[PDB]
Amino acid sequence: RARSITLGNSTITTQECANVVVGYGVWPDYLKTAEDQPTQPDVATCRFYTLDSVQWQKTSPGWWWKLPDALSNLGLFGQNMQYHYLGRTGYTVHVQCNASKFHQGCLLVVCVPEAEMGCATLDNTPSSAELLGGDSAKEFADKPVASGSNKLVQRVVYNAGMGVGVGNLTIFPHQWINLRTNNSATIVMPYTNSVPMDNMFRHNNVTLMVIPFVPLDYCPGSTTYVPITVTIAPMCAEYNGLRLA
Amino acid sequence: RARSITLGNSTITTQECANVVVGYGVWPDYLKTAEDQPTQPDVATCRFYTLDSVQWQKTSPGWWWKLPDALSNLGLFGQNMQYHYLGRTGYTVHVQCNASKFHQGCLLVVCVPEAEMGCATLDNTPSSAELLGGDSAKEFADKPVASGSNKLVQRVVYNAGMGVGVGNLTIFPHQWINLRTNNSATIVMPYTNSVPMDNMFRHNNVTLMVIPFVPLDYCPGSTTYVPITVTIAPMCAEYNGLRLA
Amino acid sequence: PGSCQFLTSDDFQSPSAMPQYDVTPEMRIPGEVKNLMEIAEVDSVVPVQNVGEKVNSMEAYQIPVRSNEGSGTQVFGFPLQPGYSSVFSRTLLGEILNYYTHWSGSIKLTFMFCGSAMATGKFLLAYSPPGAGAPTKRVDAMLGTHVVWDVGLQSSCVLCIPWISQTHYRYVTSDEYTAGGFITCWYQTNIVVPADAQSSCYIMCFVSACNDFSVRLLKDTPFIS
Amino acid sequence: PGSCQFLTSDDFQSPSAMPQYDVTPEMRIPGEVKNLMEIAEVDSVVPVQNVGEKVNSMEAYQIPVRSNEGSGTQVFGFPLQPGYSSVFSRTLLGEILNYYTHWSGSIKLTFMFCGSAMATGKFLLAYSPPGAGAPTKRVDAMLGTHVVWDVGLQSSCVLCIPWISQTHYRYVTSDEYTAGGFITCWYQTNIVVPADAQSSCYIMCFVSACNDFSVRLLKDTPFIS
Amino acid sequence: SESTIENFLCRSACVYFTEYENSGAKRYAEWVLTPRQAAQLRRKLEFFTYVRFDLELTFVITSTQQPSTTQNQDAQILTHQIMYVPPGGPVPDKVDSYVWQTSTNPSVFWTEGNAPPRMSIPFLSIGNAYSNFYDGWSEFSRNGVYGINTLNNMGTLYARHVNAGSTGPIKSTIRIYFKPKHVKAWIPRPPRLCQYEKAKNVNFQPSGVTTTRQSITT
Repeated sequence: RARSITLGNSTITTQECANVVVGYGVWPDYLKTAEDQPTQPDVATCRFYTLDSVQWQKTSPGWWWKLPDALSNLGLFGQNMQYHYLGRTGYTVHVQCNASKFHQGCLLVVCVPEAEMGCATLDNTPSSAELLGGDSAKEFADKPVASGSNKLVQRVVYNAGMGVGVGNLTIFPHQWINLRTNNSATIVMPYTNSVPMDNMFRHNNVTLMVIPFVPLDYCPGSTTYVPITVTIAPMCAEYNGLRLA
Repeated sequence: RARSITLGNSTITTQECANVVVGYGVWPDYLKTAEDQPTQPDVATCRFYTLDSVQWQKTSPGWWWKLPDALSNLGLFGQNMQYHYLGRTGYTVHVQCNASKFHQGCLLVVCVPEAEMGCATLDNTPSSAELLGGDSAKEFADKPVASGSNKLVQRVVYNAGMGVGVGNLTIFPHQWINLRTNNSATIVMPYTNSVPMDNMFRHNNVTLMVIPFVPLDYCPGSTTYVPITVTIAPMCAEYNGLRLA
Repeated sequence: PGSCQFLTSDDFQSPSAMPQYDVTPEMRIPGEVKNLMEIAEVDSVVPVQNVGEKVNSMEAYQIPVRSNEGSGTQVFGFPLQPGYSSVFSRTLLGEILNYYTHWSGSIKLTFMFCGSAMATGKFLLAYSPPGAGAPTKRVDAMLGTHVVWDVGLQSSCVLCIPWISQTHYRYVTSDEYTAGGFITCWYQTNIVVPADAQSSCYIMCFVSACNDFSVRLLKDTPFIS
Repeated sequence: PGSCQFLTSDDFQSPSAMPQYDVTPEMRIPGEVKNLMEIAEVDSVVPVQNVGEKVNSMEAYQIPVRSNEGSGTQVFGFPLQPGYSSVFSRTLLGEILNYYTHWSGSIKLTFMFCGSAMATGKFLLAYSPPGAGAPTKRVDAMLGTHVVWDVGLQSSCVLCIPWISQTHYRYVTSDEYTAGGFITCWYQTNIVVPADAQSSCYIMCFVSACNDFSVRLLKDTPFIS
Repeated sequence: SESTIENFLCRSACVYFTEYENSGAKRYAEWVLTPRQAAQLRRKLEFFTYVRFDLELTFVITSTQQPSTTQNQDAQILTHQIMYVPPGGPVPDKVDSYVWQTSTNPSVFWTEGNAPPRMSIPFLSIGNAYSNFYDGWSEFSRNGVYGINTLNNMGTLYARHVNAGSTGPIKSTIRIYFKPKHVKAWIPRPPRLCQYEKAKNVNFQPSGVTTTRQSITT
């Protein structure tokens, strides 16, 4: 049997058992300086924003979506980021994947905080175009990016673009997806940052990475892809007060 | 969901429902003549001994494993049989068979006591080589064994080599395996013999027969065999005391 | 004797360069590390297939399983020393253990069969005691501390190997360690798949730590050049 | 380590050069300063018209208001950073704030219309939030945090702008600060005067501080050459 | 017990070595406080995202007599001045500048032949924690460089010779030791794996996952 979770206008279908993964044992609650720093909360912003689906094929390295940037163009969240300046928010990823019993694979859904990416050329830093992809996921690469006089972000799948071992990414809140057992993944991310409030257009709070460790395999005749689908809901988001004390 | 049963070093996976078949309503308990006949029990001997798997194909008559002889070469049981002389033991067969939903067949797992086999030539008796197979199962035959001047054990599948109707073997502790319902069979055999203790190298206590009544059938493309797997655990085994009263 | 000398490892009180300056109070940031042991208790994917160009790719982690030609053949095998060993020296556990000169404890190993929902087989995970050598055949492996793992019922099998300790000083690289055990996998049964289902499937391994783990005499990391 | 060294910022006890000498007892002199914050809470006239030779005169402080040609035209405007800003860097508030590297708090602004007792008009004082740019027209200003100030009824209007903090390190001089708000004045209505009464009138501004003001990391003053 | 962050990130590490003279073009030293230059300490610090700590600086100043031909020498005792410029403070453009006298830069005078000079710097962030990793731009405009928050500014460190001791040339070397204190760390992250290239960025060259072996059954 399935379930339905209605947040505002949106409604989404989920399994009775969802095994939610709270980020660091902390639920994204509100903020606990009077007139000097007034703050105003926004509620309607909370709702289920469904991003474009991505086709998972046999030759598919991986994907990455910056959580503040991805919704920077959709509904109130896209608007509020343009109007208010300082804002703090928490998230609830809902990576769902549908494939038959005759498909086989494995995916790692990991929420990485402060994922500072590397650059092909050691001398310079990556351009925001090759770093930020709006209304569309950014893909990894199998072979290393050719270095030269360019600002291409390093995108090899094994180094993960942060220059670490991709087998150790488990340290961060994560969840595996075995196409023979688990079919979805839920991760609740609290607000992780040095400051109580930060500018949302100049700093990405969390990064969502989905990398297939085991390649998708199927027999000739089955559907030749698997449509991974991501749903993001901003949680307990508050912004600065534009009033006058 | 599955289960795990740890006997000594060994660990085996079984279904939550196993429908165990206790042999004759009796659990293989210990023995209930002072100094004249001292007896010493052995415990570590008890553990799960996994025998070699056998491939079940469309043209496969059946198999047979002598329970004392099969373990005569494996671990402590093989050793104890060489050191001590008299010994009494009970068994716990764990015939497991794994095949998909697109396979069809039926097997009879029967524990026969004092299975005295026949001989092709009426004048003589079968040789121990053609009768006892160690570290390897012995197979039945479709057509009758040609009689002559030989010691070949009669191995026709229908007569069962004991010269009876193979449909009446049910009288003994048994269990069926329908590839569409049951996937395993557990049979606990108590110690059945005229004497309290017997020599283990000169007398087989129980015989394990696995005969497929319905032939394995599959469509072109599925795996062309089914790996039957047998696990034997000696239970409540005791041997003579080698001390001096 | 022992005064007016600068010792790098000393704990004394120092005169503050800038006094009368109010430091910012602390706030609640999620996920505060108290000890390094907690990090070493997160399961990390283990590159079992670090063979040739497999390391410079993503297939190093996945272990290939083939139904054909595996009546009783070995699937994989590696010694049981975390730090100093090609298969475990780069995991989280191994990276924490490459900082200390003396470490003892227990290791947890998790295997996850990643194949179709319609594939069934059996495997024979065996643990060789430290002094004993790796098993030659499937029988030798069975006559020991094995675990028959059925992938139809359970999709994941967990082990808890004890008697794991430092085997050498400084840093050494060696296959078949004398004072360390070996974990090997054998094909008890072959992979049985129906029609229109891939029979080639892969496994994955995750190494963790346990409550009974000690680490002493911190030193320099050998991975820095 | 850390002894037999002279550190400029240290608090130790010193041997008195002249002991056995009775210092004169203290008396009650009026107006004892306890903290520098009290000084920063006295309203100071703000030179809004620091345009050209206006600074080298007395007309820098006064803001000129003309009834003619002001249907909806802007009267004045300036960013909201006290220290480091031409309009506020020289007031009492700005002079205290140019000693500290980190300061946050709220600012009070008072406007006093200095004209005849027979002149009536309206003004539209608007506050732009930090990120938002200064309003282009009177409508844009109205659709925000405005205060319609009628000079017939009230002769003085007071504001209390919050979210005021340090925007840069060291010292910078820049018009239109990115992380600071803008205060602008628009002519809602024109100045209506009877016969035999001047229609050209002036305004004045006074900047103060508030109870919620912090100042840390004292440094050198940049006005000394 | 030895794995607590207080016992893992509190080791006196040498993070800078230079030399200044009483004569010639080189006359003073400077070093912007930054902990990313020594890779042995950088790799340990990069196990966590946000770390909050205090600094204990120890300076080892040793002077050697430079080879020369100046006759009739008789040196006096050398006195050094180490001026620590706090964030947002004036910095000297030359040795005999008027910035060495400013009162808000806590300089320490030390006379040759005693216990080494040492001063402690408190948490200097205007925020609540230093950020080892930053996933943003320094400025809202495109001009701002990527991954360089202006909130991890620990200041700068200038050293010089208060007086020229003798008439001959003398070269003095200064070694700086970094000892973090009261260390709190949040959000642990995976180790480097790759080698370091620069001190300003996380740029790297793609490398293998681990070292190879003969076979999977070996």
